[PDB]
Amino acid sequence: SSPRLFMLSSTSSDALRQTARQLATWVEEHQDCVAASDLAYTLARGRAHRPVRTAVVAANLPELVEGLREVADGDALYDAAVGHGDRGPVWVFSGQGSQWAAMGTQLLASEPVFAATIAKLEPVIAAESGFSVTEAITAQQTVTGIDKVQPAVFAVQVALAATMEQTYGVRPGAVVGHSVGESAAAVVAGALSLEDAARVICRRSKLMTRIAGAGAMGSVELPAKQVNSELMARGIDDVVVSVVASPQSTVIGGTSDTVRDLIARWEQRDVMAREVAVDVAFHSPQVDPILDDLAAALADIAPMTPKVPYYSATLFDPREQPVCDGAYWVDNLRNTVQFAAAVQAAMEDGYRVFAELSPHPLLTHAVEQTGRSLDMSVAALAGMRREQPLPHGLRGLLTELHRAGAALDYSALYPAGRLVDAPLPAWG
Repeated sequence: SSPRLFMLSSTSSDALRQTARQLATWVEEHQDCVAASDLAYTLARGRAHRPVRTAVVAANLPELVEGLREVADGDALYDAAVGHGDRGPVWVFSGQGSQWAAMGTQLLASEPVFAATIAKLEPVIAAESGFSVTEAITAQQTVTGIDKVQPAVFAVQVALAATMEQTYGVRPGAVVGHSVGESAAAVVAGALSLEDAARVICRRSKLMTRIAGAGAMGSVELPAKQVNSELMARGIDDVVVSVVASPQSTVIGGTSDTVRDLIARWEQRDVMAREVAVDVAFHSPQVDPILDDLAAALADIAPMTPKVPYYSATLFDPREQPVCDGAYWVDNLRNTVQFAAAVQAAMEDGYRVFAELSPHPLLTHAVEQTGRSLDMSVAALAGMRREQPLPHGLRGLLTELHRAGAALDYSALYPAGRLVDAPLPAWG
């Protein structure tokens, strides 16, 4: 008598409501004869999912009739799936800045695979960085200090991915990382072992404590070519383009005073500009002092050939396969994050469903902007949000991935049951 996920789909919002009404009448008439588990199994594994999808959560059949009649009697607009169930989702791993107080507490309790992944990482992060990652992600106050934030966010990122694959049967179609997000992207793509990637993130963030407070970063709603023309024109040498987020968005990095002055100036011209909370100006010459030490610390990291398509934001061709050695991690920290090019390559290759596996979404609008420039209908989802209750763990993200059209293994969530005589809607 536990709550179950009942999938419902059709060809339009009106047809989906007619389908909901038809199913509610059937469930109402046969509730004494049908097991909720069999009906959920039948709707997920015995039905071809149509473009306009939804799902009703219910613990009993009369609760499902109420949920279905709520859908049927409503006037909601149901967006159609953008993926065709042929490719898995593209996991997007953002950099730092997404952290929030006790971000890992609900998932440690509700998702056993999240807890088992944090358990694997716990001794590695303790040996490398000298702290408990479990205390960090469950503390009443947000994790602070670059040496604590980077391993804590990486741990949430990889534990989210492992949960999605092991518990929900969502194998990624591809991965895309943004700045330090590439550490989790490399584990998930099989370019690094979980332990080696933790060593990479721990060693890089310890060295970065030496350059804490060296600069600032800022977002601007201008294309990078335009931003660079403005910096050269103004004779600015202490600030550079650090991230190329989208065709219409750029992140600059450099000295604190000049970055703040550039944001204030863009605001005064009615150009949307924001300071990004970061003490270190990453992907700029501010990180130069640390790079020789980083290369030496990562000399014994053993890279592997990625098993999943990996779209690099470090390399000058995103389609190129990374050799995730110490040189790669030095270039990842110093080079401009070509995130827009990586997302563009994945979209050109046919990927339409993107899901950000991070404590809070930092790149969902960047993904949408790239899609819009390509005239593509894409979905940019968020794995979790700051202070969002997750009572049924990541089951909601599984629902949003299904609604969007991502390819997944329905046998992970609906392993067994009997196919029932539920209605089959003819044209649509």
